[PDB]
Amino acid sequence: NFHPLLVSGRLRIRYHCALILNLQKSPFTGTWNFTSCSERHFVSLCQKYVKYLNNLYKIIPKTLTWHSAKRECLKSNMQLVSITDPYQQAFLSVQALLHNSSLWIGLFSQDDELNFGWSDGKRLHFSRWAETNGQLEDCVVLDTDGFWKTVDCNDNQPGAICYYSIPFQNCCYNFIITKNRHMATTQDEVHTKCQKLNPKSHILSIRDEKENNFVLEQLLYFNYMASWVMLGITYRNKSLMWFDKTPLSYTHWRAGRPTIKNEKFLAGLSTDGFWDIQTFKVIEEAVYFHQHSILACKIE
Amino acid sequence: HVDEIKEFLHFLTDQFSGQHWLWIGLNKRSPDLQGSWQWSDRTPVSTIIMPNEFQQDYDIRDCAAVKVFHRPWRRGWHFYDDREFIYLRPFACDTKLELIIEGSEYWFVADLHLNYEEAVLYCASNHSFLATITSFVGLKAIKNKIANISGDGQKWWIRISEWPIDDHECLYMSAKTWLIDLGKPTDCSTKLPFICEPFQNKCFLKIKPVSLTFSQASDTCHSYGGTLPSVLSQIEQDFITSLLPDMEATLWIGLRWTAYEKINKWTDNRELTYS
Repeated sequence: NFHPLLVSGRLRIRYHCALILNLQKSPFTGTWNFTSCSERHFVSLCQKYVKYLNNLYKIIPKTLTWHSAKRECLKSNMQLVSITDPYQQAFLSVQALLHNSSLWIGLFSQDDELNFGWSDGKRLHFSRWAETNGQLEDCVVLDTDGFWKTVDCNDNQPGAICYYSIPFQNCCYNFIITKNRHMATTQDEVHTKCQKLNPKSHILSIRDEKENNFVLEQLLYFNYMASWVMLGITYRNKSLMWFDKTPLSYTHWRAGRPTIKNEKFLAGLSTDGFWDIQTFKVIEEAVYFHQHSILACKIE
Repeated sequence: HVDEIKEFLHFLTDQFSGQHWLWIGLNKRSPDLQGSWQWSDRTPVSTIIMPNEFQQDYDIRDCAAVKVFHRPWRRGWHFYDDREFIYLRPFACDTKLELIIEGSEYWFVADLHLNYEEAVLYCASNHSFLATITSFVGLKAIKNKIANISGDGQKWWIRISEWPIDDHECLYMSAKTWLIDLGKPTDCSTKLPFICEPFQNKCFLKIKPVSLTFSQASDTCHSYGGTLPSVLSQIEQDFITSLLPDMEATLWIGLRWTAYEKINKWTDNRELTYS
């Protein structure tokens, strides 16, 4: 369970010890970090051979449809499951595994499974979808693997559960949703790519401190398949700089001193703002580079 | 040595046609050289490469440079000149890097079409790496083996050079008319097969006592002509102790070796007779 955003995986050419990190109710709670383990940390779980987190849950083992289970357990003033927190998702999944079945979860869409939404009326802050080529209908279920399988819920599951409880700072960004296949010479084309759109348009450069939080809050809007963030740091003049002829002021390095001499690398933005650099040996990480990623370049 | 600067001049006169004074790695900027010559990174000067010319402001212009010509034969006869150091020109740099006849065995991959990145990731190992050709006879042998293995239509990811490149430019070669595609790279994101592999006979110099780390102290006196002090006899230790008075208590004797191991050669090509 190593999410490829905080660990550099490549041809590896002072001990190392790992740990589990929590980010105060984050959509990626449970990440695995690695550091030197000479320091002092905490240990809580040790492995040997219904109310929950200010919420209430009720499970019924009846085999009924979605509308039918809603009308069934709604008589007791209860609303179907709507996952909005990682701990709630983990508890629902462990309860489903203890019940040994895939139970109902409650939501509905409006326009051809394009705008999904819970029945509570809260802004989307959590996304744990399973696959991209599975969105055949406009409903979802929880599987054994703990993901969100997009299916039709006009069927009979062995049970149900229901619960009770852009211009910004003198710059304009843009998002491109197309399909591309160019996998060569990715260091002398982005400038002329954004310059053809409109004059006075350069690649995204960070000259402030509130733009990071702004783009972070703007990211989790269409993140059904988007999980990584790209940056404009590449091989420039035998160093790790931007594309334009300008020096760097805000360092975006993880730790130590990187010495990447390759023509390109992966400068990634974390979930909370951890500066991350990943040296790549295969080019099979470009999905995720130009098709459904952030290709925003400022105008000023 | 002088062979290195002659090779650099050959490389700068063969690939380049015009004549212009880019720069040469000769510097007499600091006044503390006391007439000698300095350097910047692990380069003890031992050859005569800088002449002397009288000038009204000879002590101001302190960046030496020679001239490269449009002729293929330039054996030291270069125009010497001296300029200042307040210029501003974009980067042009260098960094320290610290059975087929005439070659080792070459592993040719077949029925497995991978790109350049997948090739350099899969075929390379602790002893394996991208096999580069350094000789023309080896290149002819590679061409014959390619023509006898697959044919003239296939393309192979080959690294072309005249010296073995170190791992510490997506070139390809075809069996037919390799003379035109020697240095013409294309988009290497295609699946194709590939191949994969004073004292007696001893003088001393002293410098400013400015302190610095040992990783950087290996290039403090190496700027001048000489190496770090290596004790070979007790007379050398007596000389060191006799020159110690005007120095501090600490001194960089200058030898590096990993812990829990042995010391080897004193990093200056000197055997151990005693310690």
